[PDB]
Amino acid sequence: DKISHKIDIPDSAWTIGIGEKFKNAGHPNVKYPMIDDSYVQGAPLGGFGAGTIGRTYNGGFSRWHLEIGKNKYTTVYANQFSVFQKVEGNKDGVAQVLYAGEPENGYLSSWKWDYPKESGMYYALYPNSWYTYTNKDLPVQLAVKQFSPIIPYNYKETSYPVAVFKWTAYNPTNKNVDVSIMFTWQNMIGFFGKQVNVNSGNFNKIIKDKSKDSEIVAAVMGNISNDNEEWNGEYSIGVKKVPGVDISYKAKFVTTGDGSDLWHEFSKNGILDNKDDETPTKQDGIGSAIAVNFKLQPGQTIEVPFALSWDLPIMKFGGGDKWYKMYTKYFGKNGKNSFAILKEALNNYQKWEKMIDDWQKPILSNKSKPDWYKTALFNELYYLADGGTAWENGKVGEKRTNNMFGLLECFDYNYYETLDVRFYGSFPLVMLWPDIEKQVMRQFADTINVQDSSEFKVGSNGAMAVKKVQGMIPHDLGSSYALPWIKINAYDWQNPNIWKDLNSKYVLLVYRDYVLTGKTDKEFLKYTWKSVKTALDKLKEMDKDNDGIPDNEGIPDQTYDTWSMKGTSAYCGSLWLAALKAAQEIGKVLKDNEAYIKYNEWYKIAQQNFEKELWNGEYYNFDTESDHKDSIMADQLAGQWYADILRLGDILPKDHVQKALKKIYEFNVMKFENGKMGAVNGMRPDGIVDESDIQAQEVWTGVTYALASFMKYRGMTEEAYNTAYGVYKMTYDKSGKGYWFRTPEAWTKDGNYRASMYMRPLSIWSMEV
Ligand SMILES: OC[C@@H]1[C@@H](O)[C@H](O)[C@@H](O)c2[nH]cc[n+]21
Ligand SMILES: [Ca+2]
Repeated sequence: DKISHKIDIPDSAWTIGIGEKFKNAGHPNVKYPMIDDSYVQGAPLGGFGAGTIGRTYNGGFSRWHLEIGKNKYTTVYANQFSVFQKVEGNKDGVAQVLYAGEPENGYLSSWKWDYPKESGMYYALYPNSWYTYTNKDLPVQLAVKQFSPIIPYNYKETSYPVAVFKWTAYNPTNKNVDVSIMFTWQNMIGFFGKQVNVNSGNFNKIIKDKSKDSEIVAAVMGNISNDNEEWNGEYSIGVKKVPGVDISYKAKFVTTGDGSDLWHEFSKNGILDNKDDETPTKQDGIGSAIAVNFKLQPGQTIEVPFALSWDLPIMKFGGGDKWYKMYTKYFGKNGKNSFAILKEALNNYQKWEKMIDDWQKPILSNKSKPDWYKTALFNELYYLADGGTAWENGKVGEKRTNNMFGLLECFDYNYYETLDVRFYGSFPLVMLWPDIEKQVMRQFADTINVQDSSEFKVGSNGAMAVKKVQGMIPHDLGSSYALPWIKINAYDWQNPNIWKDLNSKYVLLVYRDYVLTGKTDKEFLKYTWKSVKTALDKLKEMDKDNDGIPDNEGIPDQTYDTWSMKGTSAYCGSLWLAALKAAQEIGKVLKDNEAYIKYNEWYKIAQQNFEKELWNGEYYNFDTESDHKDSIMADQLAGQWYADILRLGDILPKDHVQKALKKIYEFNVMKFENGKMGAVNGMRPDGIVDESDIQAQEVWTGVTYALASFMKYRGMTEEAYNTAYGVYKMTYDKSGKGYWFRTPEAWTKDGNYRASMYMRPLSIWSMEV
């Protein structure tokens, strides 16, 4: 490996060998079908709301999130980079697809598949990833850096449906070597969203953009239809000329054939036919190829950038609504703009690299933090793009000031912005994209007094319940299978209108968003104030014994949606205390004296009774009325965790908080698989895991990272990082279960999981407050 020194990969990048088999992989531990796409994954490409494409560590374009809200795992085999090399003096060269695998059927059988093992590495530090190719039959060593311009405090480039592939080639040998790099792509119009005739009318064209000191050559893969529909648009691949390289291309090869129409050209001398051909296809799948060829002398390095764009302007949801995607603000809505997007990337990628370096540098340059922590901190952010992210720039046929946004809970539970989860998972948005975060919270504010009296069947018990109650915050803002932003509370396993955490978490999120953006946004507090007061006032009505605290009802009426709480719970009780303190402070800021007084009065009574009912001398009891009320809950003081972040001070005595945190580390962490797997949710005082429900026996990745944050703020530095390390290990390490780029909600002691690709573990960013 002589190529590593010619590029700059951070030591904290996650690494794996190209073609590596992983032996320890976890699988779902639930009874009904659940997504398991395997451990062959990678860091995604694509901006927020753009649709994303997961290119795996084996080189394949395999995890398709281009249909917004859906996860489709299938390798499109025509989509590849390939290499040709010939040493000066030899009669033949060699050609090789850079993919550690082969197609299942006979399509593209002429291509040279099965990139060999132990011949290259994959590296990832989101939004960047890299491959190196160090192969005994490839004298010239190659590397690529791939990325999309995902940039904090930037709402423009961050939305773009584009990826850059910056290649570096170096000749460590003593002979001249001719080298070609080829990018192939299938015309994927019709891959989704088209009910019949899926390739019909697809056609490819070549764009040559020549202007002084610039030549770009690109293929634009579109359809002859000018219809404005979810399925229609364009893909483009292309390359920018640099000194010492020539460009060749092939506009049309057949993907549903043996591929020799292309490969016979590339494998001979690494140079394509430059054949333009705009003939549309009928049944056959078609693709395009863009290549560069150059000669490298001994010791010579060259850099060449390729790019990929996709202009699919319209997203359609299952309930029928069609919306334009955010990037259309910058490039247009007609779906004929892929080249413009590609060109912007090829002409500005060096600037984008620097912008990414500039935001990663403060963390990467901090030598007090271990590299493993940096690996997790950056790579967990994959989910902001990969989470079915929807970001609208108008309803088709409809202009407003704001652009609505939604991140999925996950794909198995296809709900936008699940609020009990975003309480944990939204830290990166408030910290890095706060205008999105505040927009999402205003979306929730607007729903507070919505009332939908139609009824739905509650999954857990079969009872009928009202869809949406006035004054109750919704669980979620809908499903991609239905109508995001329009039809809320798609979730139906429990009735969220009686949940005891949503209204308090809503208030805490509002105040968090004010505090963590500088305590300056009075306008945001003003916008949300009526909803805050309404939310707390409605929750107070659920106090059934006048102890000043809402009563959990002996069912799962909060985020642990199969784990029953009854009476005053540590979890919901502490959230309530903190929400009351937050509302007091908002009242002060807004000069609402009567609100300050009322919430102060409720706070003092509730605080006294919380302490009386639950403090047992060592920790706070799970609740006051359950069968295992004395279980040690990992999340027992979630309200105090948020109070620390919001700078609301002590809601409970410092000494008792410290004892409780120490107890949690001693038990829920250290007595669970020797503290190497995170914090199990519920542990009995005898040090055996609580078996009352499956959720008690689960480690929740987002709960554990948030607990680590809590410990860290409280000066329990070793405990904090040790607790978080188990989550990192299970997700990324060779000794873990292979969950990189699909961090799940939960695992059990055997390491098997529930709900991969989950929002909650984005809470690792609470460790950076
Ligand atoms: O894992 C627990 C989570 C809950 O916290 C969410 O509120 C809910 O939408 C849901 N559905 C399935 C699983 N879950
Ligand atoms: Ca009560």
